[PDB]
Amino acid sequence: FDRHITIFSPEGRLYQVEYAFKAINQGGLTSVAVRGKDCAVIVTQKKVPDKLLDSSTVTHLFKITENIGCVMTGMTADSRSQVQRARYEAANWKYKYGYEIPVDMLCKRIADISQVYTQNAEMRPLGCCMILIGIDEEQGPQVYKCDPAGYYCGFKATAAGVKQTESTSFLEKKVKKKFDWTFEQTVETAITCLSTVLSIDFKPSEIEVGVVTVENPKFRILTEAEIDAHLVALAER
Amino acid sequence: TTIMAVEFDGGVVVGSDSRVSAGEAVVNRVFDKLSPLHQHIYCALSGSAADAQAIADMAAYQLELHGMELEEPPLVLAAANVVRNITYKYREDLSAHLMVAGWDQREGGQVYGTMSGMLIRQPFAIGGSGSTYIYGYVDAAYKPGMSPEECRRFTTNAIALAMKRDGSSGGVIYLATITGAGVDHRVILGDELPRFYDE
Amino acid sequence: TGYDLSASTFSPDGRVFQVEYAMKAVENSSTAIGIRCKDGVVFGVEKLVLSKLYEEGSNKRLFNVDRHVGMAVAGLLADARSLADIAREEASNFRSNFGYNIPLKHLADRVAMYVHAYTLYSAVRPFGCSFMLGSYSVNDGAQLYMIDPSGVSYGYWGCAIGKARQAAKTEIEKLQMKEMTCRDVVKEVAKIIYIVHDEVKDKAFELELSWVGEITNGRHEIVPKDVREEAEKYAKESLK
Amino acid sequence: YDRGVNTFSPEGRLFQVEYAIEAIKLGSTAIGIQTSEGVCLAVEKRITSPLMEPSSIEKIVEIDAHIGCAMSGLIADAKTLIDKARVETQNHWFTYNETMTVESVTQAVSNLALQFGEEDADPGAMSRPFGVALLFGGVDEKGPQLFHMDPSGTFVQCDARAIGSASEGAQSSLQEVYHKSMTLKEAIKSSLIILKQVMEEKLNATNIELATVQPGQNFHMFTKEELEEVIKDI
Amino acid sequence: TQNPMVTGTSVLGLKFEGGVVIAADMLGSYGSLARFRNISRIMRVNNSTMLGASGDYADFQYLKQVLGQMVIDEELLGDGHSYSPKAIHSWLTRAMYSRRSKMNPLWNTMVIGGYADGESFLGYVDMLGVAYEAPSLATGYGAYLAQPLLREVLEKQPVLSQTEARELVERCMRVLYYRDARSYNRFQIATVTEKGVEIEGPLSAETNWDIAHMIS
Amino acid sequence: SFSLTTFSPSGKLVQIEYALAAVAGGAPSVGIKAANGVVLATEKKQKSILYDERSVHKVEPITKHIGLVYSGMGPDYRVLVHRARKLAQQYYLVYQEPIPTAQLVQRVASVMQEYTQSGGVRPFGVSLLICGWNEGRPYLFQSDPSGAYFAWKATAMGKNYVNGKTFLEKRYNEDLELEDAIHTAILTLKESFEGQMTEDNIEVGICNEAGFRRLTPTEVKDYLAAIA
Amino acid sequence: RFSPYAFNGGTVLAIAGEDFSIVASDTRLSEGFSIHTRDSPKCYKLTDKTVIGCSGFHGDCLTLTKIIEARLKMYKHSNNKAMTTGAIAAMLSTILYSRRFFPYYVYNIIGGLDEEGKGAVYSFDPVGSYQRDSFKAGGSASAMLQPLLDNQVGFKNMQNVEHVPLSLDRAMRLVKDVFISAAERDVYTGDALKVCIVTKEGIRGETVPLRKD
Amino acid sequence: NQYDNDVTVWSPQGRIHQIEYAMEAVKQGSATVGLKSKTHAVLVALKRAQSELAAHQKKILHVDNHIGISIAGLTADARLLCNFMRQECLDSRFVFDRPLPVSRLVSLIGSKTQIPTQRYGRRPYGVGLLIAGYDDMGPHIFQTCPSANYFDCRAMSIGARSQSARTYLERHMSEFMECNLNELVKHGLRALRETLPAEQDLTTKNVSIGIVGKDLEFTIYDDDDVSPFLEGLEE
Amino acid sequence: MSRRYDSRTTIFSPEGRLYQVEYAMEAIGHAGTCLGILANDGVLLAAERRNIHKLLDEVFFSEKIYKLNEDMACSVAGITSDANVLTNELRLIAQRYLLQYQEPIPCEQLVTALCDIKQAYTQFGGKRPFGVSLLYIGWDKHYGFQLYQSDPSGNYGGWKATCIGNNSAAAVSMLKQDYKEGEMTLKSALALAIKVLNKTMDVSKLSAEKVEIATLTRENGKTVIRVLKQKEVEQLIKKHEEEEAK
Repeated sequence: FDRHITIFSPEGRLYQVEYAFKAINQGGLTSVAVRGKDCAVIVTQKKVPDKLLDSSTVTHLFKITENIGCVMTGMTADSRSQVQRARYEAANWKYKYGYEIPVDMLCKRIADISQVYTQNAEMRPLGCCMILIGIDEEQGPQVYKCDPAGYYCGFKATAAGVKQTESTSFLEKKVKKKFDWTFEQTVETAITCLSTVLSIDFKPSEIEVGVVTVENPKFRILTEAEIDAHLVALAER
Repeated sequence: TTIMAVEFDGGVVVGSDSRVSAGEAVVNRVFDKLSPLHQHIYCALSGSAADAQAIADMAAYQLELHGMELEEPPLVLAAANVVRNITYKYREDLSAHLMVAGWDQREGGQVYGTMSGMLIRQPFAIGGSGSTYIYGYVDAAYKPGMSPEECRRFTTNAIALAMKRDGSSGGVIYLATITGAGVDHRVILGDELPRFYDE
Repeated sequence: TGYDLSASTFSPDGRVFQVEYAMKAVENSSTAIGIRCKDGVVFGVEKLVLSKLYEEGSNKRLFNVDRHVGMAVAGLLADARSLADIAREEASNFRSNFGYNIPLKHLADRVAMYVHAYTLYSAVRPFGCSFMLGSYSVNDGAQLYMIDPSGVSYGYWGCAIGKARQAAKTEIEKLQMKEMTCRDVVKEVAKIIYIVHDEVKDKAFELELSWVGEITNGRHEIVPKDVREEAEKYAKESLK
Repeated sequence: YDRGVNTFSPEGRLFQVEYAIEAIKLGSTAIGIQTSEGVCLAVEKRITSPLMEPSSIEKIVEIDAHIGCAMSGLIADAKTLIDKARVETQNHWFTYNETMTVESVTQAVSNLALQFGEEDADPGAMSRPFGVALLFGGVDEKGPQLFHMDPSGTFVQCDARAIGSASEGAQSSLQEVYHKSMTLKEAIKSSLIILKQVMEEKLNATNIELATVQPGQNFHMFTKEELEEVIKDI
Repeated sequence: TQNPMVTGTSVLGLKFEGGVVIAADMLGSYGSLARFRNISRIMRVNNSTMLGASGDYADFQYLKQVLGQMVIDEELLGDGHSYSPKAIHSWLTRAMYSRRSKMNPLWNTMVIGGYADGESFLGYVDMLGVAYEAPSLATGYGAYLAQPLLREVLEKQPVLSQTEARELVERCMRVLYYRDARSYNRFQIATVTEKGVEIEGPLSAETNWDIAHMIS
Repeated sequence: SFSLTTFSPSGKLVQIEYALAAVAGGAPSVGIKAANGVVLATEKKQKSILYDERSVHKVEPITKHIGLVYSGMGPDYRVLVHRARKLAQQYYLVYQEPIPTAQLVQRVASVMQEYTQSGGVRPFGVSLLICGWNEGRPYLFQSDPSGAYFAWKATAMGKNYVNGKTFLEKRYNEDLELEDAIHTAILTLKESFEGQMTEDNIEVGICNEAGFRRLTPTEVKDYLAAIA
Repeated sequence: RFSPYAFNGGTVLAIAGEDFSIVASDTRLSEGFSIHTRDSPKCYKLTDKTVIGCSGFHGDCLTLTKIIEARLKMYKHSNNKAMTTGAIAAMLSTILYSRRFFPYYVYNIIGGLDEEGKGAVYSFDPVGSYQRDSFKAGGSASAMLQPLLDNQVGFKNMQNVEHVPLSLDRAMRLVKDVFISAAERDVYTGDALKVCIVTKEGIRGETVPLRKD
Repeated sequence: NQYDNDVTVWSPQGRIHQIEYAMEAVKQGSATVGLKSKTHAVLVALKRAQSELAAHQKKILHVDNHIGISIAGLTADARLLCNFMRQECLDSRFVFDRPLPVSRLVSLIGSKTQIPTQRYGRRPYGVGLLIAGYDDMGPHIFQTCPSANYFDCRAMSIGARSQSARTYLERHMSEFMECNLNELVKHGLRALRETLPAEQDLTTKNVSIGIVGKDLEFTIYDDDDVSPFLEGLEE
Repeated sequence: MSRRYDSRTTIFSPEGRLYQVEYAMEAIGHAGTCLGILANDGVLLAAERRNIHKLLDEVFFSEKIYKLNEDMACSVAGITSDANVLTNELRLIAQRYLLQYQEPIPCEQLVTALCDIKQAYTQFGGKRPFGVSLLYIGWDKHYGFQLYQSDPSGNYGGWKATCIGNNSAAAVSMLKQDYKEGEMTLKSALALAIKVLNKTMDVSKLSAEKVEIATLTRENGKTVIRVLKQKEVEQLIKKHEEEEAK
């Protein structure tokens, strides 16, 4: 029965938790987020398969609060369900502890939600993994990722979706050589990471890029005009 | 305790005093009774100071959720009905009375008195234990189409008049001008209170 | 295999087949379409006549969730009327909360969240109905959203639910619907209804049309019989 | 097994309800008769050994002064209904201050027959269907009446009805002996004729119990004295 | 119960041929203070019926949100039915009665007028649940003042036109303003007819102060 | 609401049997109680440089004088963290004193038993190793998902735990100072761990008269020099 | 605070004749010193053979009547027949007791013909005690109506006089004049009269004028 | 196979077999027919006896003064739901003090049958209903299903062998509007004949009817008044 | 609640037995040897220790021996998990006795109180039964020195001498021979238990560590419970090794 409900397998693993990981790749998208010195940037692909489909209503970049950005990789039904509860938990922090929730304590409560789904056989886990960014006034920018199992850890850069190891492999080129991470430079690596693996060369209308900086702590999605300004100038060098 | 708000063309001016006194003794002579529920949405606290601060957080808890779900600033009418239903339902254990005012992209500056559990729209609204004595000035001296400079003085003159007659009102005048381009916060020191007939 | 028995049990490929089978039940429902323009949003539904023994106006397929919010459902009519009152409770509780009419994007979110809640539990079943939600306002404008059985909402210039959908969606793409007015859009809606229905399986039907926009003063209103017959005559000019 | 008590058949009928009627064939035979002069009830004690006392066996119970009852099928489920039927009968007189019509007696008892389920119930909910069949005789403003119920809860007005293991051949025998105006005493004679044929044992005065209700006399159980005078008329 | 504040004022209504007029003052009252001078105390229900009330106006806005959504939910249903003026009068009777058993009664006094299918309906309910039907009705001190004024007319002339009705209302609105300290000058005259409910805007009445010169 | 753990035809619990097999393959963890202190040296291994070592720490204190390490599932451990820490809080509520290690492990191990009985829930997949300091006597305890807690001078847990136990059986004996306890805990850790050993790969912490404290990567590098 | 009850006045009479039963009450509805309306019939027809009067707090008179009418349909649907006059009386006794802690404030009077064709008058109290009598009264004028019916209907305190069973012709004129005398001295009675006579053929209603004061 | 065990589990085609088995439970009951005119409405119910000595069961249940209904399905499932229908109609006169609209009652019937479907462990109600009633808009014939689907109807026939009646209902549908009360009974009893076998046809014992109308409240007829209704009708 | 996941532990066997109950006693059958002896001057309870390792601590008390209250004590054979809850519940029950009756609990009341809890879980609840068998010792004002035995099915009975766990039938066979009812005292029963422990235990080299012995006796109006120190047990080993070989 170990492959139906969540219970210990003969080797002590959980197959329902593993299928929750296989439910992430079923979304058909790939996202990347890089933690910079003064900034944190998320880059994901905007998919509009239908011409009648409204582009303004299809967005993969979510706002948990003012200083925290969000992107969801996984089942779309589970993704928008967790973000609503993530906004219920984030507001419960301020109503209780008084200040804007940090990205670390936010990923912890969200991970604890997935822990209840795992231990209990009544409720199934969600097939979506959340990638959260933000800037803490003490340690600076904070970029975290939470899998459906409940694991989260501090990442210098994140990778999710179809491309994972290959996306991280390009990110290893930048961190091992110790490059300089700035607002533009991190956008230089983020666009190049997704473009080389998928062999596309994304257009400004094909993607959406959220950004947060020390000077601009409010999370904001870049406009196609600005993305184009960050495209041809990126393609310039 | 005196709170005042006046609508004009480009926005609203919501004033309040700094005096908070429980009984006949002043707990704090400098306190801000304007608690932001949003960027342009503010709430003027009055009545019981303990119950008003509890509703202000319960209102902010619901408004931040409604604001993040729409990803746009909530309407002033939305924020007023939140305070009203919390007031009307819980009026058994809550004696507080609040005044909701702000600015939105739809109708612009709006001021909604939530006092006693009802809701109505007004061009200018006043509340608190000191608003009862200022009815004379706000009614006669109110003129349509006043400039932002005249609205700041009209709001200040009436609040400074309440501070004289109301024993529970005093301190410094807090002014908040809520417009489409932002909100300006000003503090009027005791020397800058407009002088009226002294005899 | 036993993996598709309960919605709480994942498939070996990481999917829920119980939600998929609820979507296959929607494909058997009658066709309903809608289109939004600058003037408003136009609704239409194909209401199949099951027998001549049924009174005129029976089995109304045009659902009214809220004063400014129309709805058209294709799927199980049992789960349709269920969610219908539930969507009205959410709009009524909204006005009991915030004191005005819920925007269409905010209403589509709360309803879709209630739909996805039953996909998680194995002690209940997911909805077997899919529907579209139109609305109009002076601050927002014409808006059209569709919610699937999995509880996900997508913004649409136009949408088609029921048996024939992809065929009707391509016919909408062949002409610009934005600059049109609801008077000219209902001419195309009735035109598509006659294209979708032929006599092979089904026998007879009736045209159920609805308008929201400037013509209706921003309020959900059904199309009168006088305009409906005149709108049919505009489609009777062609057929071909 | 691999199903609930609420699971439908491919023909659309509950298995638990079907097996409930099939369990009545293991019960005790009781034959009621409705006549213009009253309602007659007869049942066999079914004594398998002399050590038992016939006084402890009551297969005919009295719901009201003018209302009798009969018993078959499972004994455990009947003692719960016999008490519940009595309480609702007195709740009627406690409310309307009148004798409950036997049709309403069958109505109040039939409500608790199909209430059984598992989910969305209370702790006072029944798991398994009733394995008991009941006969309600009695006299009221409309005269003598004899009713019958099954585990499914359907109650039907019947001129004559038989329950138990022998109900197969007894119900067919009731159509033969019942003609037009046949009286109570004549129905008692025909009752002992059919009952003696269907039983495997010998008909004795203390072997069977006989009770009748009349329009001018309350429901009465014939004692050993009168039972000897009744069997003598055969 | 506890303390409602938000006090109201008197409301008048009467029957005439083919319609009903219901008028009330627009002033809300807090204690002895006249605070809100612009308020709509007359609410429209569908086409053929109309509602007005007194007492606590904060409880009246709650009755707006309850009865209003329930009425709108019928217009959303579109079954072809509309709440009869007796149905609204009946639902308010039990809704106000249900608040007494929970020891939380709402302070209010409501009047339900309407005209449907040639049947002119005017009805009265109360916080205490007293409900009946009369050709002329008033609340507060209007039952003491404006009620006997209309009874004298209905006894002499049971049939009244639309013009005669509005003229008698203004004369009753004129008297109520005189002898009711808590009344107010600005009022709204709303009339339901075969064309539906039509609510006129703010109105006033010419007052005769000559008693000032006759006393002195 | 029906119990998922039942008796096998042999009498053994089937569900907890896989729980003990799960913690047997976790991260290697060792500990030693010698002289006035107890040394806890675990394995934190990151699969890439992008991983921040300061964000997630495997060695966590329960309180000032008590600390705990683990080998097993990640998520089930943080559930143990919250409940064991809240148990120490409800302890300090009633008794207003630091909690003894024997009483702390006892009632926390009872939580592991609750899910071997209550239905619709799986047992914990984490085997806890508890360190504590009370009344001047050091404490080293070992608990598994079965709920039975033991006491050990030195032990090993995680992948290849049998070797770590046999190694400490031979090398470790009495009369070892805290400095030798660290060095010995490193040697037994060199055997189970494979590859290059840095200050980030190992997370070490100790508990002594001054309480349970975690070692900074600076002083860990000093012990990586095979000095003490 | 909140006063849950108020006295609305009014008067209700019931008399049981040999073959008939007569029940009458006024139309006047007034609370305090003010008149709500001059036509507010209290008499309510349950079945053809049964008519129930209600006198007391008006809010409880409306609700309790709707509760009785709801249980009338419960009976008839179940028992396939109408309730007897004695069955309705014993029913409301348990209905009034269900509120025993917060009793309904009302005075109920039930009258009509039984299965034997004889009039049955049933007078109640807010707590639900009941009895059968030839004639009963109720309301504000209840003290006034009782002595007149004792002498005229009951033939009491009269020595050596012929006792004739009640006749319908006299029973009508006795009920009319006791209310004409009631409307004189009762501020809560007048403005109209409604007489409901229940006979073996059927119910026959009547209207009698009274003083408007 | 294993997908018929409960309601909640969907078949690979997206169907619920337990709802199908509930819809086939209604067809195992007696065959009843009903129709409405522009004025009146007539419900013709077929009564069966369990045995020859047993009296005929009652297929007609009185709901409201203007409302009546015929039950086809499991007997006790109708009775618990009849206690629900009557309670809602009593609640209508308990609250609104008006006869409950027949369309609003049937909508409450479906909501009661929607509750068991979406939840595991609770069986749907396996009884079908043919209900009629008169209101301000005239008489209405409504049919319900255990699947919770309910339709508005001019005339319908439910039960076994109902198509031979429905075919009759199609041909005379033009006449059903303009006929009067006496003719509606003639068409109603002749419509019942098609659902009946070729041996036992029409007897006033096992055949009962009911009628609601403009000023005429719903009234049940059994034998005495039904005997002249059968007279003058040739089969 | 999917049906396929329920084993329905309340199913009776065709012979009228419970499967989960029989599998519980089998798990107890693998537990170490534990015995007790009722004697005139006191009660004796001794047991072995199956866990033996050079790195073990065991710096507290006994292993399978617990103290229920001042006047009572118990041993344990079974799963140590279910033993901890039973030990807690027994102490809770014996303390709840002290609430109402404010007296030391009679040894008969405490046994039937836990057994009513054991039966309840096998009756309903769907939870697995308990896999622990318990022995009880103590003194009461009525019956005096007492020795009882409990089974996981909830069945219990009084015993003068008994044994549980491994080598139970072997010790019971020796109790039917050497044990003298109403004659041997606590002192003579101590030498007898050591003799039975050594012969029934096939593992050689019995040491004070490998075995455990606890005594409970009443002296001067106070119940005295003790566990013999390893040196005191070693002294008894020196006594038994002369009376074994020599």
